[PDB]
Amino acid sequence: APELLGGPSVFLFPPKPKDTLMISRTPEVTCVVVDVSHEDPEVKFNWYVDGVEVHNAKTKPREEQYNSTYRVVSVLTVLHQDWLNGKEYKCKVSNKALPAPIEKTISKAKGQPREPQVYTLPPSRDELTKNQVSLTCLVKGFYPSDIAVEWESNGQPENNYKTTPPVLDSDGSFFLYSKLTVDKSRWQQGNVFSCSVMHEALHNHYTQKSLSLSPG
Amino acid sequence: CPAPELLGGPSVFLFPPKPKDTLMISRTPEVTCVVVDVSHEDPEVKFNWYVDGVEVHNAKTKPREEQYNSTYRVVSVLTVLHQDWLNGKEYKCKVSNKALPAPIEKTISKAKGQPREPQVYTLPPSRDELTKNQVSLTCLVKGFYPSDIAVEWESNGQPENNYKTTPPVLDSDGSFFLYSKLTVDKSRWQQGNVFSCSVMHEALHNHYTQKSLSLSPG
Amino acid sequence: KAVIKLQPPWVSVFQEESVTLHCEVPHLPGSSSTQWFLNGTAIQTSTPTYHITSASEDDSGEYRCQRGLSGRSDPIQLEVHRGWLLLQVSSRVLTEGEPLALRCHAWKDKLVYNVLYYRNGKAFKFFHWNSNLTILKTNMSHSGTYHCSGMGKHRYTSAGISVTVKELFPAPVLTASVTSPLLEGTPVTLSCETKLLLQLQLYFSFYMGSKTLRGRDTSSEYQILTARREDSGLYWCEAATEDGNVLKRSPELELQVLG
Ligand SMILES: *[C@@H]1O[C@H](CO[C@H]2O[C@@H](C)[C@@H](O)[C@@H](O)[C@@H]2O)[C@@H](O[C@@H]2O[C@H](CO)[C@@H](O[C@@H]3O[C@H](CO[C@H]4O[C@H](CO)[C@@H](O)[C@H](O)[C@@H]4O[C@@H]4O[C@H](CO)[C@@H](O)[C@H](O)[C@H]4NC(C)=O)[C@@H](O)[C@H](O[C@H]4O[C@H](CO)[C@@H](O)[C@H](O)[C@@H]4O[C@@H]4O[C@H](CO)[C@@H](O)[C@H](O)[C@H]4NC(C)=O)[C@@H]3O)[C@H](O)[C@H]2NC(C)=O)[C@H](O)[C@H]1NC(C)=O
Ligand SMILES: *[C@@H]1O[C@H](CO[C@H]2O[C@@H](C)[C@@H](O)[C@@H](O)[C@@H]2O)[C@@H](O[C@@H]2O[C@H](CO)[C@@H](O[C@@H]3O[C@H](CO[C@H]4O[C@H](CO)[C@@H](O)[C@H](O)[C@@H]4O[C@@H]4O[C@H](CO)[C@@H](O)[C@H](O)[C@H]4NC(C)=O)[C@@H](O)[C@H](O[C@H]4O[C@H](CO)[C@@H](O)[C@H](O)[C@@H]4O[C@@H]4O[C@H](CO)[C@@H](O)[C@H](O)[C@H]4NC(C)=O)[C@@H]3O)[C@H](O)[C@H]2NC(C)=O)[C@H](O)[C@H]1NC(C)=O
Repeated sequence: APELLGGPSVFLFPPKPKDTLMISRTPEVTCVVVDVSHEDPEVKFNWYVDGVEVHNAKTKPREEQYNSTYRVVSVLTVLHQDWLNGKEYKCKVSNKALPAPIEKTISKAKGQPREPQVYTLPPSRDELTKNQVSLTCLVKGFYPSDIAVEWESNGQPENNYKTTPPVLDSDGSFFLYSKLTVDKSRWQQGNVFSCSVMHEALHNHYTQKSLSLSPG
Repeated sequence: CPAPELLGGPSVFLFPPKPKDTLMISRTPEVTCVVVDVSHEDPEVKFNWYVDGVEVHNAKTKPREEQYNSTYRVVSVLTVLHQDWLNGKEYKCKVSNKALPAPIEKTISKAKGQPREPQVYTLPPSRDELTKNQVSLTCLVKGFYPSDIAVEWESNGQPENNYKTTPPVLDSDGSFFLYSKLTVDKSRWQQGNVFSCSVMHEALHNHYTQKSLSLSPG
Repeated sequence: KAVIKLQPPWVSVFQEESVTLHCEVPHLPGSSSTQWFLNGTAIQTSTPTYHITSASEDDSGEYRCQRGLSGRSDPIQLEVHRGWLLLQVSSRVLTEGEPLALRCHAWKDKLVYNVLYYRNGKAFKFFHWNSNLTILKTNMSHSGTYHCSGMGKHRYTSAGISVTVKELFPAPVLTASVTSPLLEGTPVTLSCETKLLLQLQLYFSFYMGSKTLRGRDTSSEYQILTARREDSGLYWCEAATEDGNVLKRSPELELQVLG
């Protein structure tokens, strides 16, 4: 895979959504540099933010890979609202083994943010014959595709749900399903479960929906 | 990881058949051995097609296509027997050319692992959605393996023109599940139209199943 | 009448490579004088050889020289680049027939495979192992922007260079006053239209079928005392450079003689 003789490559990563989403969190952009030789380990960072060089970048320690390249990381702390307003962030990489500097730009997908509509759906009747049942949370009408979904019960998170990747809807929007799986026994005594969602376009960036079924 | 590394030569990619090709007997599944980086100087390509080691012939060949970059591209299509593939018979492509020091033995075969029959559950719209002009119809597919699959939605003997299906997703039990979402006007539903989710997979009887949906007091 | 020549023939070079420029006139014992002009500006250097120990961005530009002669040398444009790959050329502007050397030069002479050469956007040659490209004889069809791509860790690209191929004279035309088939016994004069001199002497040749009409020390014509039916066929003349460097064979012109 390490081909004939070229050099290190650059990847520029967005923050984790929850960091963008939770104030008890710190969202980060990550400029990652790989394929560093032991011979030429000097890395220069420039950080034009919207064109504005910053210095408040945080450079992480080099870590040796088996192939003797080092993953070099630069972490720029971001103010939550800066990203959401769609400011452009530029990472520039300078190195003696590089004829020319490397430029990467990223920013939120463009287009009008749209609130997902959320409907919670109980297990199919047909599954009720089985030892396990499937719980579904549908999220649609949302934009951009960046999002976080969790399942909780009686004030506690469930330990067993899965969520699909974003899918392009026909209207240009995305939808997904998240599947939480729980034992039948737990289901029929009528405990209440909630699917919790955090998004730019939600009040408080948040909504959750509950689901309960039992002889009314 | 059929990636035995060597040096700088023409490259070969060997592609499996389309699932629907694998699924409808009224269709023709193909294995595809793709060859790139053929020189004008050495455009001669030899195909050997060992099946489980048994050299076969009757491989065909679509016409070579000159690429924009001035290499040639050559495709070889080996027609495959339905039952041959699902049993996991091995298809081996051998490529000969004078510019290659040694022959190439790209290998393929059906994905390994316990085939698992999907459970299919159909789900009506949430009541909360009943307030909208359009409603969502959900087909849940889980428990299947391999992830190779084809899914369709139908109504009145016709495919619906507006459903979406997710890529396979890896479940926690080593199996995959997915969802297909069909969207329909509220009127048609409340008018009690019947909708069908159609699924095609190795591990179903007749490689096919469908589930129906209409009110059911009890 | 000075002229600039480059040791590394290459008109485009990377930073830190060595390149020496010589202004040379074919006199055995020629004085050691030189007048170098840059961007219309004389440099203080008088030695006939311009050695660059370590080139620079500022080393870039058009080079001209004058040594011990009336008039001044032709302007040569030199470009120093940065990057990974460089398509190297022996010349930027030339008339067809002059040979053209091309080189896809990699940084630090790093090894590159699956090398591609482009002409006017179309890839015309692939090389598994890096190799020089020499066109023994050039024409106006070789005109245009060249690029090169090759596989290292990833498909890298070179910068494009404009190459100018000047045509001397377009292909001549042999014209006959009459249409074929013709009658037996006629004396025919065939004229090879050119009517234009590039700004010397011409050797002409006449042929018959897969065979050949006499080749000895030919001039431009022949007279047919008696054009015969056996003479029906395609007639042609030949234009070539003094050197033989640039030569054009001619297209068949049919003449049918009936008799
Ligand atoms: C020396 O070894 C390195 C390999 O690492 C070691 O791993 C194991 C196997 C170990 O045993 C050793 O054998 C190995 O040495 C080699 O480094 C690799 O180099 C490649 C490319 O050169 C890198 O590929 C990139 O990786 C991203 C994936 O990024 C996420 O997943 C990884 C998990 O860490 C990691 O890369 C990132 O961290 C990131 O994960 C997140 O990051 C933070 C940081 O810690 C984590 O904390 C988070 O938890 C984590 N979250 C998630 C989620 O991951 C990959 O996506 C990129 O590939 C895309 O870009 C390619 C560029 O060419 C492109 O070819 C592809 O198209 C590809 O697909 C992209 O996906 C998006 C999605 O839509 C598309 O839109 C894009 O278009 C598309 N991008 C492009 C350009 O098209 C990216 O290439 C790889 O990450 C890196 N391995 C790492 C790091 O572990 C090293 O190269 C090797 N030396 C040599 C000479 O090879
Ligand atoms: C000269 O021109 C040729 C045409 O290239 C054209 O590409 C773009 C630029 C286009 O705009 C045109 O301008 C260009 O002319 C070049 O041929 C291309 O060259 C590369 C490799 O040289 C080929 O890459 C391979 O392609 C396969 C298939 O991926 C799909 O992507 C496209 C979508 O169709 C399509 O181009 C591909 O054909 C292919 O789709 C298939 O197309 C065939 C057509 O017959 C159909 O029958 C199929 O139905 C269709 N299938 C679809 C769609 O799904 C790609 O998958 C391969 O990826 C491998 O190669 C990488 C090596 O660089 C490697 O990093 C990848 O990881 C992967 O290799 C393996 O991947 C597995 C995954 O885990 C790993 O396990 C392995 O470790 C890893 N390595 C291995 C196995 O060795 C592959 O890149 C490209 O497909 C081909 N063009 C076409 C068309 O196929 C030519 O390259 C160029 N010159 C030179 C010198 O290359």
